[PDB]
Amino acid sequence: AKEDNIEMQGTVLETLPNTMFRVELENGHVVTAHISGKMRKNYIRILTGDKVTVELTPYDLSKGRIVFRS
Amino acid sequence: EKSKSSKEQKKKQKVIQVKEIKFRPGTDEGDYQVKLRSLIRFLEEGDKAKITLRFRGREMAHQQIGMEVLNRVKDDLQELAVVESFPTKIEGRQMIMVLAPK
RNA sequence: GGCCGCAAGGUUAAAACUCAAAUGAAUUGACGGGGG
RNA sequence: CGGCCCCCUGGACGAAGACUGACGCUCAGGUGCGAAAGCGUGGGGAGCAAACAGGAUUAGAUACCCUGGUAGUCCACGCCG
Ligand SMILES: [K+]
Ligand SMILES: [K+]
Ligand SMILES: [K+]
Ligand SMILES: [K+]
Ligand SMILES: [Mg+2]
Ligand SMILES: [Mg+2]
Ligand SMILES: [Mg+2]
Ligand SMILES: [Mg+2]
Ligand SMILES: [Mg+2]
Repeated sequence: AKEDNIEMQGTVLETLPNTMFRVELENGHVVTAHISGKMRKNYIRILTGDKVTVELTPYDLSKGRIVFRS
Repeated sequence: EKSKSSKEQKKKQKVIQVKEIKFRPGTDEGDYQVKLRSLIRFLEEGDKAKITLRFRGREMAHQQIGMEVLNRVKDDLQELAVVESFPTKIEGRQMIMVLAPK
């Protein structure tokens, strides 16, 4: 019953405090992203230069949730 | 007798020592600038500088990130120091650059 | 802001904002580069 | 507040009486006193010692350790509170 989330790919440019990250997407836009609850429960570390999948929402195109680290 | 005197006059030359500074791949600007002032001091006093850079875990995947720090240090101390052992590969979980005065 | 002081500063003394705690004593463990 | 001696001087306590006759208790403002560091103006300076200088230790060591060392610590008068 929820609205759909578009998933994009991107690179981690910068680690910010408390599981927050600047991520450049393929389109060229930088977004501030936070780790998903699955990834933090299962201890999947994210670092600078990592490639990630970012769930975005149409309500705010400056924010995202990192849902996978390749 | 004595000559100890003459030794003291010979001693007021110099002995070179090696001062180790250790960076990391992610080290912020302020904290970089502190460690640079340590190196400037050592080199202006005529001492060698063993600049290390360590990696942990999966920081080794992004080796290129670490390399640029050592390149940044080198280019900031270009006028003061000469390079003596610019690294090639990660030996262990470390890379070691050695600088020297002038 | 007032008063005091050569100065350092002292004294009198708020509000916006933010949090659901902060705190005292005692209890059972664990820990100590404390003791036996 | 600590050697000994002299000079000036404040309070406390005990024993027996005599005397005054509630003259008391507490105190906002006020006034005084108030460790050490610190400040001003003059002195003094053995020992000690912020700052500082050198020697070390260390991944680094603007420290702890070592050799030195100025203010200060002492005196008079004032301030500070
Ligand atoms: K004031
Ligand atoms: K409050
Ligand atoms: K014990
Ligand atoms: K002196
Ligand atoms: Mg007396
Ligand atoms: Mg004093
Ligand atoms: Mg004085
Ligand atoms: Mg001394
Ligand atoms: Mg000393």
